[PDB]
Amino acid sequence: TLNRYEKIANDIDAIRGDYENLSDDALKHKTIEFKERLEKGATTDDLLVEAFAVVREASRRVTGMFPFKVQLMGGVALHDGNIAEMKTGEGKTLTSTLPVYLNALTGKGVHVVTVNEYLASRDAEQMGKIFEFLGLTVGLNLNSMSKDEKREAYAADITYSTNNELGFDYLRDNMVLYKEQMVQRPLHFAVIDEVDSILIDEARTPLIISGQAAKSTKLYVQANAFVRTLKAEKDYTYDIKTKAVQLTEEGMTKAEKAFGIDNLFDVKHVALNHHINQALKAHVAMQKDVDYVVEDGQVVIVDSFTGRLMKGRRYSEGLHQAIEAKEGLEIQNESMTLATITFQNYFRMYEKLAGMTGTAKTEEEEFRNIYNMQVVTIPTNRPVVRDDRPDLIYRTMEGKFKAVAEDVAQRYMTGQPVLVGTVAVETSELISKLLKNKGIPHQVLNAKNHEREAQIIEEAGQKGAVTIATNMAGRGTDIKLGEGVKELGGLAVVGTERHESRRIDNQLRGRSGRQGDPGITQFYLSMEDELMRRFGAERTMAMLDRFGMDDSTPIQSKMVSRAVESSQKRVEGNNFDSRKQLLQYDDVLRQQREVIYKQRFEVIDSENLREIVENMIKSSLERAIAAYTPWKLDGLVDLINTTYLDEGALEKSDIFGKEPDEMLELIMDRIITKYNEKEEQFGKEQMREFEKVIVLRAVDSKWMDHIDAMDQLRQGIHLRAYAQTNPLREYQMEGFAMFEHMIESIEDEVAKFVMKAE
Ligand SMILES: Nc1ncnc2c1ncn2[C@@H]1O[C@H](COP(=O)(O)OP(=O)(O)O)[C@@H](O)[C@H]1O
Ligand SMILES: [Mg+2]
Repeated sequence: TLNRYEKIANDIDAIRGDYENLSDDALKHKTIEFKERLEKGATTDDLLVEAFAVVREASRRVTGMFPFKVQLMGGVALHDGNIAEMKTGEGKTLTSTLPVYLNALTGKGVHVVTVNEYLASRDAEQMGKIFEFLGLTVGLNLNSMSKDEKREAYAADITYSTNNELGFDYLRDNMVLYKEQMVQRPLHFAVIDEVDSILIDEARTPLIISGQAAKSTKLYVQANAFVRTLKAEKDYTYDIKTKAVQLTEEGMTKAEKAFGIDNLFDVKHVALNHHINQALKAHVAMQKDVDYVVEDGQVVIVDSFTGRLMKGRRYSEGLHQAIEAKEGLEIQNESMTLATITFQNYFRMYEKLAGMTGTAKTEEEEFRNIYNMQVVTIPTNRPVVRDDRPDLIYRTMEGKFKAVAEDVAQRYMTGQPVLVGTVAVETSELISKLLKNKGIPHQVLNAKNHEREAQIIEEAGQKGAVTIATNMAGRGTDIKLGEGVKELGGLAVVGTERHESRRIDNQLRGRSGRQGDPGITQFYLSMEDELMRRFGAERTMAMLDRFGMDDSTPIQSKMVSRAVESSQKRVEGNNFDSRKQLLQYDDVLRQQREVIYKQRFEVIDSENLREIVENMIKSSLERAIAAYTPWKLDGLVDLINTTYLDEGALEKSDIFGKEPDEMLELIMDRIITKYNEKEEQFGKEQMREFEKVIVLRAVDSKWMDHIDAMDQLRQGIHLRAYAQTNPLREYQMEGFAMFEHMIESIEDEVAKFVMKAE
């Protein structure tokens, strides 16, 4: 009858007497024991049962908490590299402590990660005490800390950190000038609290490191000036199929003549082409004083309604600057990206991955597809008696909010604590105001000060408490019921709307009814709601409209509530399909980053840089030979003198009559002797430094240009097929060629500089 996780739970509960009656020292020793056993054969799995019991016993002694059996089940699923779905209040923090210890024994490190520094720091100091008791070191990585400090934190057996810091740290480690400046060790094991926020909602969120130089605007003015000379039908068309303004065949020929290009679509010209396309979208697609407006010397997006009158927001993909160039305004600069990674791409590098959260089931497929991780749903310790009521539907938001306030006021008069969840600050203010008019004391949490938020939330289950929380403000702080609150029905949770994703709704819902407590949840919606403007959602509302529904006769039916849930499943499914497709595109740059980072590390880790540099030189020399050896017009000889050697070093006299590979051996042998002489004049150690500064400069600067070009390639890929074949293959192929071209640039730059400078 009993399953794998239940069995192991019992195993650990059976041998509890074995650790129950040990002094602290004999108990702490178990850590040394386990280690001795590991290094001489035993696998981490072999020890799970005992190690878990040790932690289990140690927590009771330092915290007073003794992990429940469900917490033991969750612990196993985490060890297995899966996702433990454990409802809010099941004690995920203490639960994580089991697999973290086990997986830290081999001394390879474990990153424990959350959404903000308040939480990482709270959990570190609280769970740290258990680990330090077991003779383990615990580090805390924070944004305000120095390199040396970060290095120490990462050198601990266990490291707590935010996901942002881990990602930034990793990027900076790939920008260093010496190996020793790195702060991270290899990525061993990450256990991710709030795993759905981090691995799903932020899956594609890019972390970026910018340079301090301003991106040049030359291309913007060049493109703008070329576009002005264009003629309206001779040179361009609004393509119905692609929904865009494109150059005609004549326009491309004209652009190719105007600059010095053979083929405008060639990958080496992606930037030129894209700027031209934007300046073309800005000049004939964006009507001035219609699409946008100019305030002073700035440009503002109207937006339909405008709705956005003077928003501070701007158009993406260089479109904004293309308009500024058109409008003769100042081109507002943006710094260049030196390094980038998304969280999906970052966490995919760990040897092992695990995660825990209250809400993962609705994303089961997403975790499997993207991360190849199972969602293991762990039973609650106590039955869930919380009453989750079908949605209430109103005709107008005005009506909905009025009902929300009245609900809150009623529950307040009884003393029953109330938690109100909203999706936006403006809604929060709106509800708060309504409550002030009724004379109802309450607190507002606008997701700003995490530390203050947790203090308020700690108190939100006391008699007479009323708390308004915008977007899961104060997440990660359990809300306990005060004296006599059980008797009052527990925490009442009112949601003032539903998110596009049901998962986010469930997070709010789960804040009530913890550890078997009674409680009630109720969501409110209206015809005018944003979510209620969808395909299958709006139809239902349209009918209720015709039926004769009123703000004074809200609908509350199982059918309609299910219609809402189903419509959210459908939308989730669309989002998941888009995410799937975006991921495949992301993978092209992801793989290129891995190849170039490995090559860059090779450079700073290299015993002698000679071999790496020589190969670059030769590889580059071979391309010079081929370009002249399709009688042969050398040509090549003259070029060689100004690139790898000295004036008149090579000879016309050698011109020649030899097989090309023969020439390579001969010319490379001449290069090697010149190189040898340079090294002798520099001294070898000073030659290494010199080569290193050159190679890293070549790599760092061509990588930066490449990120910029790849981004432009992607933004405009829908114009490079050939619709409606799928552009993914076109992007992969062009991405591949552009990367090769980048590698070739790096090689040429290095070769020229070490040979010809200084
Ligand atoms: N085995 C246990 N015995 C008693 N209390 C526990 C146990 N495990 C966790 N708790 C407490 O229950 C509350 C829930 O903790 P937390 O880990 O934040 O829950 P969540 O799983 O929602 O993150 C905390 O106050 C924690 O100290
Ligand atoms: Mg937690």
